Amino acid sequence: MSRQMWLDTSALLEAISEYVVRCNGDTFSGLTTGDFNALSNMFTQLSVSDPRVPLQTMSNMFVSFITSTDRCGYMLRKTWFNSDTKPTVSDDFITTYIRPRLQVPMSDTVRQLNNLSLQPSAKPKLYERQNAIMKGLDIPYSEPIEPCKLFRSVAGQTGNIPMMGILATPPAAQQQPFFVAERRRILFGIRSNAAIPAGAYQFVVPAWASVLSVTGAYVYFTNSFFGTIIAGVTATATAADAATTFTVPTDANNLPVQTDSRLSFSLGGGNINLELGVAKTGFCVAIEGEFTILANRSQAYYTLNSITQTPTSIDDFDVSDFLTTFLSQLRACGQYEIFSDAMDQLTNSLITNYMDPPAIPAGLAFTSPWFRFSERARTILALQNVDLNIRKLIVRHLWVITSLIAVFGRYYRPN
Amino acid sequence: MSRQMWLDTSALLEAISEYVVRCNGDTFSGLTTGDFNALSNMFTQLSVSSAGYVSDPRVPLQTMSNMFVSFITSTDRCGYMLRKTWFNSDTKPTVSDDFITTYIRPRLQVPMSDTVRQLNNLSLQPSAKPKLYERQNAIMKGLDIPYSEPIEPCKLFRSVAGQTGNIPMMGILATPPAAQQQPFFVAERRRILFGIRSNAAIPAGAYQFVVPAWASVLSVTGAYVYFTNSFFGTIIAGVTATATAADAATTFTVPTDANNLPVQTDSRLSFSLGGGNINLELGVAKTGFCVAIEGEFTILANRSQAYYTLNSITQTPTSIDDFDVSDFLTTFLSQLRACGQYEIFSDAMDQLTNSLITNYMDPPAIPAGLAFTSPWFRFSERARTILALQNVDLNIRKLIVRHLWVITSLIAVFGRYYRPN
Amino acid sequence: MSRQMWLDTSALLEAISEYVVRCNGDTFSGLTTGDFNALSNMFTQLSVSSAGYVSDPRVPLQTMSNMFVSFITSTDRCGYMLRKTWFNSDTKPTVSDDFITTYIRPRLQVPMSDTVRQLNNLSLQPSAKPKLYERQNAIMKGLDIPYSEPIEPCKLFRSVAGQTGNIPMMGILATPPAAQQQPFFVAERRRILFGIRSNAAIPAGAYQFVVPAWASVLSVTGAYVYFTNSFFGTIIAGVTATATAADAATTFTVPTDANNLPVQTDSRLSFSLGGGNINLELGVAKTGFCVAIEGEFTILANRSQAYYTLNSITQTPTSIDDFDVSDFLTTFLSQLRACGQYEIFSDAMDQLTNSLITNYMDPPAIPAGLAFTSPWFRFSERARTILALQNVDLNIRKLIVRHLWVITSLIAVFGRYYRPN
Amino acid sequence: WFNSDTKPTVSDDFITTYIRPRLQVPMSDTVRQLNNLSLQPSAKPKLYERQNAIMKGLDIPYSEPIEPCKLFRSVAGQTGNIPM
Amino acid sequence: EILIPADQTSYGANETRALSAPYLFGAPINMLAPDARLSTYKRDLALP
Amino acid sequence: TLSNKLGRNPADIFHLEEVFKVIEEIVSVLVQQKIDVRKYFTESMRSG
Amino acid sequence: VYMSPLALNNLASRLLRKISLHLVMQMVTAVQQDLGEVVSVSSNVTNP
Repeated sequence: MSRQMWLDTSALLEAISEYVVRCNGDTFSGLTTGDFNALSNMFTQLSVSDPRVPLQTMSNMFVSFITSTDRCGYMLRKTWFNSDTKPTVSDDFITTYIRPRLQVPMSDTVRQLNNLSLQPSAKPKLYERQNAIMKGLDIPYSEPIEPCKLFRSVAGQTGNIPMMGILATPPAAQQQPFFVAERRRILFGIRSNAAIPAGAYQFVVPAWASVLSVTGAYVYFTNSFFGTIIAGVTATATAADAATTFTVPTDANNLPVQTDSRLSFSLGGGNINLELGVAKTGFCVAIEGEFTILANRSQAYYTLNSITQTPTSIDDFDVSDFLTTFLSQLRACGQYEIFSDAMDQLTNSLITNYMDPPAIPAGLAFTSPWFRFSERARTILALQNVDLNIRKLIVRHLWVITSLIAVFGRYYRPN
Repeated sequence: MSRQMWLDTSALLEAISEYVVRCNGDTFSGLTTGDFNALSNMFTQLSVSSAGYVSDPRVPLQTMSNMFVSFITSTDRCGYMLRKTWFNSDTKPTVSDDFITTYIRPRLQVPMSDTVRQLNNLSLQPSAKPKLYERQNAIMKGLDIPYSEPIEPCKLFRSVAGQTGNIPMMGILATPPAAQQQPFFVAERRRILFGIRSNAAIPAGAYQFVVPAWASVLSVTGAYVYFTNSFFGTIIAGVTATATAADAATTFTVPTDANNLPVQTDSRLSFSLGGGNINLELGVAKTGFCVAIEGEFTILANRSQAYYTLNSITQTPTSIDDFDVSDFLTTFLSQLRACGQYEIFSDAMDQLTNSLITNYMDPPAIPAGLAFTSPWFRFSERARTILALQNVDLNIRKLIVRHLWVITSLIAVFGRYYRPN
Repeated sequence: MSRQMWLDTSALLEAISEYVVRCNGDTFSGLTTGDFNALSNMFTQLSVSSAGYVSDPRVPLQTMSNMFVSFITSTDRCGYMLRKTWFNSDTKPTVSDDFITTYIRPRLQVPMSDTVRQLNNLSLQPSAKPKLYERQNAIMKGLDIPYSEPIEPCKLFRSVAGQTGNIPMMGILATPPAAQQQPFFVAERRRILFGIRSNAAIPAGAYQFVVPAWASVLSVTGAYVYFTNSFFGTIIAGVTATATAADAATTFTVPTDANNLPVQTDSRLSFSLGGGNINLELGVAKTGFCVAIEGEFTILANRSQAYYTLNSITQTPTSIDDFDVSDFLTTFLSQLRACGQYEIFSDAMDQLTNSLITNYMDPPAIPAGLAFTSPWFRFSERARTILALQNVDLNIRKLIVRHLWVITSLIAVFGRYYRPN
Repeated sequence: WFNSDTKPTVSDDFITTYIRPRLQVPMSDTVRQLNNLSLQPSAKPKLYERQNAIMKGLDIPYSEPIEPCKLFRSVAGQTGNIPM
Repeated sequence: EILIPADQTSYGANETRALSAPYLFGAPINMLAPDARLSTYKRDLALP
Repeated sequence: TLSNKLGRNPADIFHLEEVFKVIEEIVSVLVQQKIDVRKYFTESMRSG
Repeated sequence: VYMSPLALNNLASRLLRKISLHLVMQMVTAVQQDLGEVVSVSSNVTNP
């Protein structure tokens, strides 16, 4: 029912997993490990000689629900995502498993108190993402992320990974500023077949990267991008060369380049002022460190408000990493095909309720399956005849439904 | 006793380790943490043959290790463990030996413990760097590893007819080419990559890559697939990374996904290398190319048995990893050096290794030409050697390796608290 | 009070964090979790005032940060913590301050806490990213760090007679060579690099390498050693990665192991760079070569003291990391900016770091040439500066860096829940 | 009625008198599963089995034989079996 | 002004300043002015 | 002290009464007088 | 059992005979005097 209710339960299910991982090989005969005692109590909080059974039954009852428009339709409606409003639907899967689970207000005052903790989870639960993408809640200040995910398309650059083939082609004349991103580092620079004078150059931080923040960073010169050679740039020096530094609105001091120093600075300024101390026949600066999302600004990323161009490049909020299991089970009992056809309607029908009048918009053909979300997200964000905003929601919304599947379906086994 | 009994106990020692870590700096006075109670309860269960309650672990833990070292040092005692039977069956043997009777005995709860193990392969976020237990079970009973557990493909590499090595190929991939050479399928830590290198352009068309036996069990999620010229930070020659915004899109296909998979796109892909062959449609001609798949790799469901049982191994010689034992030995080694026993211990393992190998081939005699290049703890290299004996049929060589591994693992677990003085 | 009293409380707050992370999204209606139980009890231990169940743990956690900032700013109050003796002896100071009274006192159970701690260094899988508490202890009391905790080589780096830096040595490694230069030793995040660059081919034979002071602490397991030409992604010129199936084997040996270690091979190795030197034997002459060791890096037993004490430092000025403090400050900073105090804080800190250095040099005055090139939270740089003062001798410099660090961390921990209003 | 197990609010002499839960749960199902795995299943199965197949999309016994010509459906090339 | 919120008294009633001001020196019940005249002497003897 | 030499809180293992009985016996020897821990912690002044 | 009123009654009659509860309570008079005051001191007019 309530979107909240679905989230709470998702969380509980996610918790059941967490603890099952905690109990693997820690289930001895003479003890009852605090973890197992909790796991036992969660299993029970769902409806027990075999936990596989109830868990299975739950997944099974789920697939047959999410797989039928007539039942789960209410979830695909526009309102479900928008409000915490009571659903009119009366289906027993919902009544059986979906209902409030989290203590309150405590459960919240904790996740709040969290954001400020020193060492947040490296690999967050879907719950947290779900909350951001849906209610626009804050992510932990100290949570690391690979910047290349944060990437969206902008004015000058069409994409990120595609620029690779270009940065590998010798230049014709001094080109324009490039700003790419990897898994563990941010790259920016200016290529040219002819030396660039020494002086001051101004770089503008793309709307997407303008959220990053780095700590423990080694900022130096390089000619590599994803393990691919960046031609038209040469990182070379001499113990003599004058000092090359840069500055950001954020910090009033000069930050060195090519130094064995751990730097802390944020790209929240919107621009990066570089001071090249020596002329270079093509230069590319690299920022390698720990990237977090600036406090209070994770919104942009998850609201898809990070997007301005059409079409655009987009990631899947890591969802693809959670489907792995559910898929494996689908392949195990031949449902892989069946489920996909059913999902296609789920998606088709879902888009429908978003545009008035209620009809699949013209020119809509998916080039990928339901679980390659990163792609389907694009295709949907590529419809020209559809308003842009409602286009973003369709992705946001479609994401949650997908995440939900990734969580609830895991124990599926019909036979 | 039972191979199971050892595993069980090992699992417990590992649990103890885990909880010692959990409790570190979380032991505040006036507060009995649930974690600390569990840690405490485990200690008790360790010295269960001599106590019903434990004050401080410093001692029994030490004692256990000391005795253990004194055990796998003497062939006379731990001999029963080096026989072909101990690795095959769960027959409760009878051994009159203080260490075995006092510490090695049933620890896991059956069947509830197994149930949880299964429910785990299905979990959303399994441990990224799992315990030795899991590995021990895989390598010995050939059980399944979690579906979502990430792995570094390069470890999975084994030798196949085409290319003999993985890292060795780095040297050739760097040497400019003469003709349009055979396709190469090599792998790194965080990404797998293949392609064809030539000195003359390749006709933009349709090319088929056969996926090597070792990699035919991989699966990726959150993967970017791009064109590249490096391999472990080493430049590859006979490959173009050049491309234009005008170029015709290049895509590949897999026998699993009926849809085409884009290349040089910002889309995070999900596909599986199981099923057969990768069909790559090069949209624009290129003078040598290298496709790279960089993402999260996991072994496919029910296929881990290939890796951990040594079924990936098709020919001899072959290069193989060590299942990471070396990353665990660290501690026990550092403790051996701390009291200069590192010397004697080696001479003992050598004796063990030999005595073990012996028991596998009939008639009972060290094979001819058995020369070890590395010490007991450089397993990787020693397994290669065992696997390279042409006079012993394959299946037996594998067993030698699998069996020797378990014992090595056990040592890495049980010895850690060694301090004789 | 006692330096120990501060650490103990930090560890508590740092523990409260841990459990807050554990309880996030695991707080259900009818459940009682050992984790939440721990947490709610710890919430109690903060305030000497009251012990009732905390309905809103935000309140006291805030009151505490606020009280702390208000304390750490006024030099009249937190002055005693800037004395030479506070970082040295465990002598309870005769100071009366509202903060210290309400929040600082011994909290770790003794002796148990230490027992657990040591038992931990021997644990199999220690935390891959340690709490601050661990460093606090190593940097201040010189305690041991877990025998198998990983570490990124480059952090470990320090300046040596031969080469000035690490990161900067990159640009030079790029420029083709004039003629056969002197050996280089650089370190990345996940791998160590050494070799000799030349424009002219250098003969096949034995070559001796002196491992640096900062890297003689390292030890690796699960390692692949090969010939590459990249450093941090940048191309190294004056080195070749070429080779052929015919080339003779290229082995290297270390004093700690009496066996040859193969290079450019698929086998995973483990060896100790604490032997003092590497002996490489090129099987075939190469026009400039560069060997790479990529594996799991760990700091040898009883040697982490060199890194955390700043004893690995021999030159001046020197390249010095920050022991990762930067990574913990993040939260506090973002919370400062939130209420507009990022400014006013930097000024109170500069007074702190200054007034601190003062007490360190007899006679009692600021040194000449104290040119702070960066703000209080870019520690890595401020350290280089303190360590570059020719006035004060090395020791006093080092001591100041350490003392500064501890204070820095202490803030990174206590500030976080700061909200003035 | 075909898509869900929702107890209908309908009072009709028939339904009341004859239509009522009659199978022992969960035993019935486990016996059924245990069956698909058995050696010689019924060659001419009950409608029940088919009902559960067509309606709930449940499995049929692994060793149950069938005449392939029934399995036949139309595909691109051939629009029929007997017709050919 | 509320000196003590009712929920913090065993007698469930707010403690306003107006409920203190008319009595004695007119200081709030929680901050009554103490007679520290013999303070130093007590402290030495080690009395409370 | 009792809990230190024991390793945990006596109450985690024994009935509070049994623990108190020990504390009583001890404390009483330190002050020469049958002391009763119980009475100090009553519900109110009226209920024992 | 549920087919016959006699049978059911007999079984119930028996099942209940075994319950044996023993609770521990404070002195009534004490509680009623304490709560008593709490009311009197805070009520403005005879509280029912």
